[PDB]
Amino acid sequence: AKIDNAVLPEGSLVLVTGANGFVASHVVEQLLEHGYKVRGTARSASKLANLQKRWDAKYPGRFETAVVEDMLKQGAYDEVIKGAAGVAHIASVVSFSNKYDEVVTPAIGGTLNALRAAAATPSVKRFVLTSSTVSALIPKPNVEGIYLDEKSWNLESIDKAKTLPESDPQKSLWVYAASKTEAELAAWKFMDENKPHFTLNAVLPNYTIGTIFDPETQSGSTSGWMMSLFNGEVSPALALMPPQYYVSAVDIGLLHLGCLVLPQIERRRVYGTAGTFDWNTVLATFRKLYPSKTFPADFPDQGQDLSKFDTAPSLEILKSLGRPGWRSIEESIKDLVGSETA
Ligand SMILES: *O[C]1[C]([O])[C]([C]OP([O])(=O)O=P([O])([O])O[C][C]2O[C]([N+]3=[C]C(C([N])=O)=[C][C]=[C]3)[C]([O])[C]2[O])O[C]1N1[C]=NC2=C1N=[C]N=C2[N]
Repeated sequence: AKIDNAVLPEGSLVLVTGANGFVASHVVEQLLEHGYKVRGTARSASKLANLQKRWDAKYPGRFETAVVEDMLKQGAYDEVIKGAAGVAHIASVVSFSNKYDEVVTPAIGGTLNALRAAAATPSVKRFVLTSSTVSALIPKPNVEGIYLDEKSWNLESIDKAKTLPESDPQKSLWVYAASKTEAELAAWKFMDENKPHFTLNAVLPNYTIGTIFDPETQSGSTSGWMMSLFNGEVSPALALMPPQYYVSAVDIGLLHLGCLVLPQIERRRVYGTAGTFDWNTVLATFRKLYPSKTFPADFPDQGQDLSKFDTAPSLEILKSLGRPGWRSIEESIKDLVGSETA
């Protein structure tokens, strides 16, 4: 098909964990769009019901719901991984609890449980892990000299995630960062120690903006929080998010696809970082898309993100898939909130 020399044959089955999630649903969408069959897991079939209906209508018989109530359970993937040529492990703890135990441990456990299943399944040749830019750093507004590459690790989050008092408003963020960081480190360590017969790549998105396919049963994650602002809600949690990088949900789906099928992408940490933004650029975009609508006034200046990311593999993947360059923030936000038109 489109993808020449794809490592996974046309129509191959890909297992996507936590398929009812926001980012995962976009990864599924892109896989289906490219002719691959997908078996997506969710803690309940009901959680995927609306998305199943969407995909059955758009991609008849290409998506299959698979129930995995406990992603940490021994043998959890024995049945659903059968025949899969690729695996995309996307599910992770996003409760933003300040409890290191309820976030970090399960994050690592879920990651290794999926990796072990893949290692035990000869048919699996490619594995893509959804990490995050927080596995490299927590944004530091107005700070110069920050360049993140594939060797950048958020080592400071591991210590802060358990040294910071619960009163620090960034506590849960550091715990989440430690969970992502330790989970990804564990994945690469597993690869180097066990040397399984599949290739691993990780996608590290920053703030993912895009269409929430199932508003009914999808909270939306990052995009859901942005939608709440669109609807006029200004939550303090929103203030716990500093200026950083955005990335289109469409592009994140494409990066996962590239990691699963492009031959030139192996053992890479692919940054999903299109450009910088802050809540005021978001509000500005809202006002541009809906000139007649009332929106909250600008937030106080929160500085700007002066960091830079090594996006070489990301750009290589996008170009190889025929969608070169990053989708703009205006188009990304429009994918989420639409525009004033008729
Ligand atoms: O169930 C659940 C779901 O499926 C998931 C989640 O989803 P949400 O919430 O939507 O979120 P998200 O975001 O999509 O997530 C996914 C992934 O990705 C990542 N990231 C993201 C981003 C943005 N968005 O922007 C960036 C970066 C990165 C994260 O981290 C993750 O990994 O999941 C699931 N879960 C939860 N919890 C749990 C689960 N499963 C199972 N178990 C448990 N515990």
